[PDB]
Amino acid sequence: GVHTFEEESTSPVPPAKLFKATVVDGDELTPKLIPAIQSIEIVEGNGGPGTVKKVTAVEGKTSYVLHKIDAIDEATYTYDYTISGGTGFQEILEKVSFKTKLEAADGGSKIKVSVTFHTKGDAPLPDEVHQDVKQKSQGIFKAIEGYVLSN
Ligand SMILES: O=S(=O)(O)c1cccc2cccc(Nc3ccccc3)c12
Ligand SMILES: O=S(=O)(O)c1cccc2cccc(Nc3ccccc3)c12
Ligand SMILES: O=S(=O)(O)c1cccc2cccc(Nc3ccccc3)c12
Ligand SMILES: O=S(=O)(O)c1cccc2cccc(Nc3ccccc3)c12
Ligand SMILES: O=S(=O)(O)c1cccc2cccc(Nc3ccccc3)c12
Ligand SMILES: O=S(=O)(O)c1cccc2cccc(Nc3ccccc3)c12
Repeated sequence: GVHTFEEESTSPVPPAKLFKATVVDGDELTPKLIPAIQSIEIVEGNGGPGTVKKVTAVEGKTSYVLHKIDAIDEATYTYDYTISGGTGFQEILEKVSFKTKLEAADGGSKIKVSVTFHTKGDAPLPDEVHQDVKQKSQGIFKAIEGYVLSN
């Protein structure tokens, strides 16, 4: 099954600053801010498209998922990535593809996302899986946003 969700939100942080923290410095900041995330390790690449990362978390059980950069562009505040594989990843998911873009709005940012869940089999995406992936996505982003506001 393919399950696509599009949403907009806002931040009081302007986009160059918010993009730098969430995307350019996201690999170093995320484990500093989210206690459960132990490490973000680059498996392949340079931080450009095609870069593969291993994200390790404690959910006392340690597990991991893999991220791939699909697109990244500082001038357009664009970051598209796919989460797939690993011991930490929901059994029912093949992958989740994220497309994220910021734009300047009202001294802060507008945030535009598209999230595509790919499930095994032909059943609806379970509400619990949608809720869990949205809560993790929001939690990381909002923890980084709070850190920027506190600096
Ligand atoms: O971490 S390891 O235990 O080898 C490992 C264990 C299990 C699955 C892995 C998948 C991709 C990369 C790894 N290692 C990796 C390679 C380069 C940098 C960081 C991690 C994986
Ligand atoms: O070999 S590694 O260098 O970690 C490695 C390097 C690059 C990519 C990898 C992907 C999956 C597993 C690995 N390692 C692995 C870990 C434990 C058992 C078997 C393989 C990967
Ligand atoms: O990769 S993260 O950026 O943390 C992440 C970000 C956004 C959504 C995620 C959904 C499932 C698992 C993740 N990580 C995870 C990693 C290791 C173990 C268990 C879950 C998600
Ligand atoms: O088969 S999965 O269940 O995803 C899986 C489960 C557990 C550990 C995995 C480690 C590396 C790649 C996988 N799959 C993969 C292969 C290519 C791209 C992305 C992920 C792993
Ligand atoms: O939740 S939102 O406010 O759109 C959101 C806010 C801020 C950052 C986000 C990053 C990735 C995905 C989101 N949304 C999303 C939508 C559906 C499923 C999973 C994540 C993000
Ligand atoms: O700390 S846990 O939730 O265990 C966690 C476990 C594994 C992976 C996680 C990835 C992102 C955010 C988390 N925490 C989080 C914190 C507050 C709100 C939303 C998500 C992750």
